Amino acid sequence: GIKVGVLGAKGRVGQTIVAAVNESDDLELVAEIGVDDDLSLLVDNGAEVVVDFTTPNAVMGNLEFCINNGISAVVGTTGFDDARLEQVRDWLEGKDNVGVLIAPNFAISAVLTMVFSKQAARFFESAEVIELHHPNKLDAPSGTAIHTAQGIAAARKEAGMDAQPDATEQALEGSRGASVDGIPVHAVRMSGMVAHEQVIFGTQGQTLTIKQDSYDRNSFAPGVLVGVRNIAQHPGLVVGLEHYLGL
Amino acid sequence: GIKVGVLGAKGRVGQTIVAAVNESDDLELVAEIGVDDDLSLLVDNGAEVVVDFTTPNAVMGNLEFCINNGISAVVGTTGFDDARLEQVRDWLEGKDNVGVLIAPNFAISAVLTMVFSKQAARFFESAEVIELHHPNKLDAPSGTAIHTAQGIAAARKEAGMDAQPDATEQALEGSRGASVDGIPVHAVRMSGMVAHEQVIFGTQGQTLTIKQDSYDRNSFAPGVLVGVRNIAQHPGLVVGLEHYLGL
Amino acid sequence: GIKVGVLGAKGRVGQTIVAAVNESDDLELVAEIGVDDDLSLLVDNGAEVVVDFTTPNAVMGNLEFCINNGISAVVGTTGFDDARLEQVRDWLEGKDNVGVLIAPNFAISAVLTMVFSKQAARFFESAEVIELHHPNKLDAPSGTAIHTAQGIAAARKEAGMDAQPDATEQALEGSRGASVDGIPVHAVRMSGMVAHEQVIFGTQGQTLTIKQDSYDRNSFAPGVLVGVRNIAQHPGLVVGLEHYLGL
Amino acid sequence: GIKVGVLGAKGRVGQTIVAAVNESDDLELVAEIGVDDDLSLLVDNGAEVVVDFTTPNAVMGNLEFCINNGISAVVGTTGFDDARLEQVRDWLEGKDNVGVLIAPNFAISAVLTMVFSKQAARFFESAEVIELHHPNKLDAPSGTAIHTAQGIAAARKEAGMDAQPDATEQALEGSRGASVDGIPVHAVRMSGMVAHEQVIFGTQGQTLTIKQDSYDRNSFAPGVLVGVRNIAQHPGLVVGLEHYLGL
Ligand SMILES: NC(=O)c1ccc[n+]([C@@H]2O[C@H](COP(=O)([O-])OP(=O)(O)OC[C@H]3O[C@@H](n4cnc5c(N)ncnc54)[C@H](OP(=O)(O)O)[C@@H]3O)[C@@H](O)[C@H]2O)c1
Ligand SMILES: NC(=O)c1ccc[n+]([C@@H]2O[C@H](COP(=O)([O-])OP(=O)(O)OC[C@H]3O[C@@H](n4cnc5c(N)ncnc54)[C@H](OP(=O)(O)O)[C@@H]3O)[C@@H](O)[C@H]2O)c1
Ligand SMILES: NC(=O)c1ccc[n+]([C@@H]2O[C@H](COP(=O)([O-])OP(=O)(O)OC[C@H]3O[C@@H](n4cnc5c(N)ncnc54)[C@H](OP(=O)(O)O)[C@@H]3O)[C@@H](O)[C@H]2O)c1
Ligand SMILES: NC(=O)c1ccc[n+]([C@@H]2O[C@H](COP(=O)([O-])OP(=O)(O)OC[C@H]3O[C@@H](n4cnc5c(N)ncnc54)[C@H](OP(=O)(O)O)[C@@H]3O)[C@@H](O)[C@H]2O)c1
Repeated sequence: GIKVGVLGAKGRVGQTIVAAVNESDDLELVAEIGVDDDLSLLVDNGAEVVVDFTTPNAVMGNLEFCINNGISAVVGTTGFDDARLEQVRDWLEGKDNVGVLIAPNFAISAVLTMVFSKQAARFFESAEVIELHHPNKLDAPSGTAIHTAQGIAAARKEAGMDAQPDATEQALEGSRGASVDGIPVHAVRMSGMVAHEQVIFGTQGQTLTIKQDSYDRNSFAPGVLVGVRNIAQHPGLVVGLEHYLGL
Repeated sequence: GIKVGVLGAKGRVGQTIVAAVNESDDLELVAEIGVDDDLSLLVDNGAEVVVDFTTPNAVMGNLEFCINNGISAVVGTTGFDDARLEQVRDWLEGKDNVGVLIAPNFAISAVLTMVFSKQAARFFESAEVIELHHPNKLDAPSGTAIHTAQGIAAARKEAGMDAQPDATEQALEGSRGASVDGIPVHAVRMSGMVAHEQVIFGTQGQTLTIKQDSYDRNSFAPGVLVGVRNIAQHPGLVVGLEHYLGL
Repeated sequence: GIKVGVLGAKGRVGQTIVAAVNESDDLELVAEIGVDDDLSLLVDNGAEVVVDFTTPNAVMGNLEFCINNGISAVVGTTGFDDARLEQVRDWLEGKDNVGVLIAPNFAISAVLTMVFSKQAARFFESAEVIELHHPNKLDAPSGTAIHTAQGIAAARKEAGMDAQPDATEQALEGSRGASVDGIPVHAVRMSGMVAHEQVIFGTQGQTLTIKQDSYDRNSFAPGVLVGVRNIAQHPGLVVGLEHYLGL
Repeated sequence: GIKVGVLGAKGRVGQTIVAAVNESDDLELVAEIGVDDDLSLLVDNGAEVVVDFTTPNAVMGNLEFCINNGISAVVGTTGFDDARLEQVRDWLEGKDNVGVLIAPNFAISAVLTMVFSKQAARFFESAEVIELHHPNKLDAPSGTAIHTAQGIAAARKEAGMDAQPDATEQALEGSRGASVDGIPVHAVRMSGMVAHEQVIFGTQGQTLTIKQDSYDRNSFAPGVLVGVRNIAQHPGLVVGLEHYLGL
């Protein structure tokens, strides 16, 4: 008895959420809204939480409906700049029984990787990020690797640390990665692979590495279920799955 | 200007602490007590924190001296059962300017590995620990791997989770590791290696792995310096380096 | 202009071979035989090599047809005990223009892993095999890990080596893996994973590890194309993809 | 009863060879020549193989002596350009009982890594090299990583392969490594680490990785003992430890 609706129920990601919800013991799928269905269906079937993987063009309207009918929302749809977040916050004002989670990344293991990398960064002199993807990826490095590096660098700055140890004299071009706020980032492009990351931290005598591996590109359901299960404790707007992790 | 003394200054680990202290910018080595030197030296030279890597036979006396002369202490020496911890706590009663840290493990990367493994364990169905050591190691699995497994299992229990997914019918003896509170633990014994650990967590579509690697057996100084630097914020007795990590 | 037929063209594996053949520049798909089609189609369309992923019940008949019409064959279908191999060898007697490759494993990376593990084993004192699979796998350890261990052990015996270094006193049950001809084998069962193997070899100061990773269970086409491309240099029966690798 | 002399017996590497020889069962240390000892000692004590880790200034004289007294030689000393190799070959002419091995790298695991990388390269579309070292290393990438990349690229060219798959549009500077004959090479500089390499190969559905790890910088003895043990089967000059591996 969490009654759950899914917007974008027939999309690439939405299907996996319908499946996940059907497998669970505690969640009941009361509505599957695709592009042509009225949202009033969520009201009728008494949805309490909704999960949204739709489009940037649809999501603000739908979200406004949900919030205005008292339904909490777990939103994976992208496109949320500051102005849009300010819009969601404005709608939520004075509504203590409604929560919204906007998570630009729902891959629970990518998220824990960023969280743990930030916590570790205080304690090690050296930090590098290696990212590996299928060779059709256009952008290098990946957005996740850029974010991870920026998080480490902000952690290091907050702890007042030095920039890092390195005796390299005239490294060849490219050998030392892309420098992102002082953190080397290396991007590997490899047939057979999907999406992977390694953060390697180093200090006297030892290292710590945090590795993230996706064996396929449609594994958002564990993160989304963390959202659905916990949103009743997070009234108002929360941005980022990390804030639901209880860390 | 943290004036620091080292007890066991000539021992295997103590030397590395003397070195580390000498390299630093903020810590001044005012005393190096070996087995035949009076501890009053710490009083004379105005030691404020002491670091102890001595023996279980020496440490209680020395610690009692330090605490009774108002010197805080960072203790790596082993042998601290409950009764001994109760003794240290009794001595510290009503002494708001004295801190003691007793850390059964000062390898900052082993410690962060246990901490992060506990935090991650809520979120993944599968969890296994692989530990790898030089082949002269007597005990298998390692104490660190046992502790890590017990921490994961306590985390899982606290989150009310199931025991883990596995369709294995009549696994061969030994193939699935040693079960430690329900967590498989595999011990590899390998020439060339030192001490290494991997915690692998798994859920739909993805994994997270935390790897610890020691490239040699005398890398306790980063953890100990975390102790020395922070003990002024931890009056009383703290047991475990994790509690100094600000997590 | 290698004209290629595929038997089992509509099966799980056969489809991937049809696809691969269609993508190539040098191979022309002249026939796709499923269960209800006459094999004479291969003769009509002038097939020169055939690829077989069918069933153990079909394969001997089909293969006999191919060989008797002078068509060479790359066979992935399983079920080939000694008596069946002796049957294939008997049919091939005195037929210098016909080749058959029977490969119990067509995953080019699993095969190179076994080959390289055998070659390395002479030179290292320590050798262990770690295998990791999705947690629905029934058998532990995997057949590939068993074969890999047996290959290492045969290599070691051939080089007259000792059994391996290890100071372990009363290891806990299961901690040291399943012993397979003296090689420890550890099986990890992990949500998110597919099929992976690591062979770790160790000696003074160093290790060598060979890792195999499958990101999905339908990646036999690279190996099969090695077969199709090279079978014209391997008249007669060859068993095992390794013998086509030019090593 | 292989009587063995060591030139440079008191040097960093020579000591480890003296140790190794003393531990063995089959080799007898009959001479330890340092800088001030006559080489005639090798003749007196009936040395049959000599191991040389000295200096580029000493080695040609010493080697000429050894060869002219019929003693075979396993030479790790560096400095051997073509002209010097031509000199060694000239001295060895018509001397069927004398062998010399000049090995620019004696780390058995680095060598097997290059050998296996060359053999694998025919079969995979994607190939990258990641190298990791202590952060005092001056040069990036490492010489071993450069050599490994050049070997892969020569293998690929010999097999007539394409250059590699990659959809990357305007990668950031440095993100894709240093291109070495078309093979990406990434150099990581990390406190705690020693010297490590990974060659990652990729094709549809799968990868193969070969990892080399040194846990300390003085692990040449296994390779050198391969030399000493086998040199009696390699009369004349051989350059490179790989040629002694029986591959
Ligand atoms: N971690 C993350 O946060 C994460 C991960 C993956 C994807 N995403 C984002 O999630 C969104 C969906 O991605 P996807 O890969 O699932 O795309 P998709 O397969 O295109 O699915 C979008 C679905 O929403 C439906 N839709 C459009 N307007 C709608 C409306 N008003 N009400 C209900 N359904 C509507 C679509 O139907 P029509 O075809 O008729 O429009 C389609 O089934 C994208 O913005 C993507 O960027 C986020
Ligand atoms: N992570 C950890 O918390 C961690 C890590 C490593 C080691 N340890 C522990 O730390 C302790 C030391 O280990 P180690 O490897 O450094 O051993 P060690 O090399 O034997 O050093 C012990 C040193 O303490 C000296 N000593 C003995 N009694 C003393 C006294 N009353 N005052 C001052 N010095 C005294 C010894 O001198 P003498 O030879 O005259 O006795 C020796 O130099 C051990 O208990 C070990 O178990 C803990
Ligand atoms: N590395 C390896 O060597 C490797 C890897 C994977 C699989 N295999 C083996 O390859 C075989 C096929 O596996 P799979 O997963 O592709 O199984 P599958 O999906 O069942 O495919 C078998 C196909 O063969 C067809 N078939 C049956 N009899 C036939 C005939 N006389 N002529 C032509 N087609 C016929 C089947 O049609 P019907 O449904 O009408 O029978 C079906 O399309 C199995 O033996 C499996 O063990 C080997
Ligand atoms: N894989 C490889 O092939 C590999 C690996 C490591 C090192 N190396 C090379 O091996 C060589 C030695 O390196 P290392 O680190 O051992 O250097 P090292 O510690 O300087 O040792 C050189 C030794 O040779 C002695 N020596 C000099 N001239 C001699 C002579 N005529 N006869 C006998 N001994 C003599 C030196 O004594 P003095 O101090 O009096 O000169 C010293 O003990 C270097 O060229 C290094 O580049 C190669």
